[PDB]
Amino acid sequence: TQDEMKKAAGWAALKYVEKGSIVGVGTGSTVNHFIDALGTMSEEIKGAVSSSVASTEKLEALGIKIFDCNEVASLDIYVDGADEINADREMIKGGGAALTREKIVAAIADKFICIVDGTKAVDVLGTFPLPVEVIPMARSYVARQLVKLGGDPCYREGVITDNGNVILDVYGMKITNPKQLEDQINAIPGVVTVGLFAHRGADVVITGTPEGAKIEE
Amino acid sequence: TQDEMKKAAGWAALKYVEKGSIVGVGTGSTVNHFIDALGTMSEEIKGAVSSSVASTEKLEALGIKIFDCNEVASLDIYVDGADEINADREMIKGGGAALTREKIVAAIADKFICIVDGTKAVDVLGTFPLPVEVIPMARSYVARQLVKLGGDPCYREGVITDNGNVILDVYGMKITNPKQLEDQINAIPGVVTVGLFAHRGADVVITGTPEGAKIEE
Ligand SMILES: O=C(CO)[C@H](O)[C@H](O)COP(=O)(O)O
Ligand SMILES: O=C(CO)[C@H](O)[C@H](O)COP(=O)(O)O
Repeated sequence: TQDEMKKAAGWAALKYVEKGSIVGVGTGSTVNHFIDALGTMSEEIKGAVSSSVASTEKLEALGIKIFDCNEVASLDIYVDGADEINADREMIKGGGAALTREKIVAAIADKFICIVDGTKAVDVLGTFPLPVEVIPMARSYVARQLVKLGGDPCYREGVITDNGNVILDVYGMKITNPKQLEDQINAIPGVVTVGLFAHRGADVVITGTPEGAKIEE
Repeated sequence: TQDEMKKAAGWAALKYVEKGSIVGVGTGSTVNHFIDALGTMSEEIKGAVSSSVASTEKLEALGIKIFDCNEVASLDIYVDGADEINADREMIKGGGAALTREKIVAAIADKFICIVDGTKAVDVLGTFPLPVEVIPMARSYVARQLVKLGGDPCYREGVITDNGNVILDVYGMKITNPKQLEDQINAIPGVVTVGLFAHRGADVVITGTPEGAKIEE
């Protein structure tokens, strides 16, 4: 879209931030704008948990206390973007962000508020390549296993995750049963995290639009 | 029980080694006797893939070439001990070994040869604590989910894995559906690897008995 639909979206999420709460925050241009609105009410927020280095440092600057996951038993909400989202509110995530961090913070939060522009909604997950984080000694193993499942895995070379794992971006899948494929990939030895958020998906999906931001609760 | 028994199981495994092959080798006292056996055949095999730092050293001193998992497309056999093993040949492993390492070599290998003394076979898995490797930031969350599954997770403090992950040793479970439980744990965000070898269990079980090795196939 334009930076303004993203921004319309990001600011519409501020309405789920209640007083005295600790806010799950994700990462991305759309969440950027959400962090901008969150700063306008820093005084009635206990603080935040972020799955992103950029967001954390931005929350800090704004004087928002940062929590770690092990300090909390739950989050009320986690606000975050998606790579793709289907009509069942299942998503591909982690293409351009810390996949493992996201999926953990999302797991701990009660409500997932997905904030997105017009380009993320799809009927069938998979045109956007699915990321899988992989123990490096297992990389060729996992790739073979992803092939068998009807993917074409491409090793994201020259980079690792903060933990030192590698990433395979899997192309060419027609992910008609995301919950199944999550299970299948999660069961391959050497898999760390898969970027299918199917068992746990979006709860509220906010889309940026020319005029304003449509909310699907 | 006795090392004589462990020794008996270890040497009994030599029989499964093909001239010219690259052998999957595991860890432990029983495995060391197998490494002894492999030695008497050094100049005749191609090399070994090891799941163990101590086993790697031992193979090297026999002049056996070390291959990494990324270097092979498969392994013929993987010979390894287990912490517990049921009548369905499903195993708890990783208790005092490189959990993730073992599960990956085990996945890549065609036949898993489990060498044990009399003390490893159990009726129901779970008296020995189930090791789960966990992303640090996920530890409390994953612990809370394992409790929901009927376990009492105990954080193995002072140590991390190679990967820099932590270990939860999970006591108190009656693991009467190992395939199911491995599915449930594998699907908790923040889990890296669980010490249930259930979907891929042992193909051959060698037990050292008071009356020689005994082979269950
Ligand atoms: O890569 C994904 C998560 O890793 C997301 O789609 C992205 O990080 C955030 O969305 P956007 O930049 O479109 O607002
Ligand atoms: O591969 C290791 C996993 O914990 C162990 O060494 C194996 O389970 C046990 O065999 P042994 O009783 O001789 O050590």
